[PDB]
Amino acid sequence: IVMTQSPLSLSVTPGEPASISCRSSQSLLRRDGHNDLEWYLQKPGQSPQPLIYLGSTRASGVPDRFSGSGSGTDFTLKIIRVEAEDAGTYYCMQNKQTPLTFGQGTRLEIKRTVAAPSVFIFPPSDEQLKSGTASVVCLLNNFYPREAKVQWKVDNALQSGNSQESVTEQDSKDSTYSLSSTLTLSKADYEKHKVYACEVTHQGLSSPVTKSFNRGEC
Amino acid sequence: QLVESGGGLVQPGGSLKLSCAASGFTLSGSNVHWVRQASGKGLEWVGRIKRNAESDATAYAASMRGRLTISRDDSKNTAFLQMNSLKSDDTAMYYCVIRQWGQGTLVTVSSASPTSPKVFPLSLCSTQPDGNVVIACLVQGFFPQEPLSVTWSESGQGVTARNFPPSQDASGDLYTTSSQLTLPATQCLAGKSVTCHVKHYTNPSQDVTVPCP
Repeated sequence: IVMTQSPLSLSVTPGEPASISCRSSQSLLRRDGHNDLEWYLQKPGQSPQPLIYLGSTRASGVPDRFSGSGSGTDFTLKIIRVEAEDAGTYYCMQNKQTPLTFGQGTRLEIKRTVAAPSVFIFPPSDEQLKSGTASVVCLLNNFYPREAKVQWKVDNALQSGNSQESVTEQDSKDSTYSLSSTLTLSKADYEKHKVYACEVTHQGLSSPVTKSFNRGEC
Repeated sequence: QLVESGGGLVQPGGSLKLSCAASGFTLSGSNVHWVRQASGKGLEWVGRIKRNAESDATAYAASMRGRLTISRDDSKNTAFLQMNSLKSDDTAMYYCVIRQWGQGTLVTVSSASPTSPKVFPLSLCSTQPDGNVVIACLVQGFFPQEPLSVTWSESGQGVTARNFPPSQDASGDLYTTSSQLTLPATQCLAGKSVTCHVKHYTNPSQDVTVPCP
């Protein structure tokens, strides 16, 4: 049994309805009228949580905003009024016959208003410099949309390497994202340059924001 | 709640036995399923141990055939997933599902040893936000990427801890992330220090001191 989800990605303005379609390669219909089709919500890091069982039955402690519908091959998950806590990846799953198969997963993201990040730069600490490595950290807080470009500059020369970044899950309360960008240099390279900057470009910033410091002057 | 354990770093061609211990409910009267999920990927069903009434039947998947054993120990209220001749493509988060899902355990197939993170206190050089203090801890060069949890010695209203997913370093197998703490300036006065408690894999935890600005 192949499970196909539609759409695979959706942005939902808070308070709006959303629907997710699921299509099975064969009928999930059973003798008890119901269907062998489940729906799960999984948040980043977290384990999947049930929302619907038997095609149309709402799981324990799931808000009445969630509804399951359909029969045989074509199924629909409905969300009445999308709230910040509904963010995550929705999966449809058949338990009609083994192997139990899942849909690809539909990422639901809350389409909240634009929020510019607050930017913080942290120089390498002396405890790390002792080890012979020098990491510069640029943190961005509570921005929306997820798209944010962090550009590292050392003496005004853009870096195309030596950095890595990670983004938090879309917050379950305010629907914003946070990011950590780390420029890792050798202590020898770090001692040879003067200016360290992270330049942030984001939809909520009219001009890019630059947080910088001169080495040894903090 | 389903407690999961037995995951971690395993050498290629080595084995792992994942434990799925039920609390407040008997596993014996339930069919235990095992599902995996690779880094940022979807859900893949692994196999299942049937309820003791149907002679403890086991239907598996083709993708890992002959290498998986799903057993149950009713005397211990725990189900197992025995995984043999482990390949890199077996690296994933594994979850046991009974109406419930386990917290899940990471399985990493690597010939590399664990590396403990190098935890460093970070002080802001840029602007201290209006009536708040921002401090951070750099959690550098660790393997495996999970489990990694960061907690701070300060909490409550007006306190926000931001934990970023581990990200892969430029070369090798190490990951890097950071943890940020934002708190009222009143709760992080000059001459006071705070602690970022970093728990990683099976290694002993780290308590790194971070001075208030």
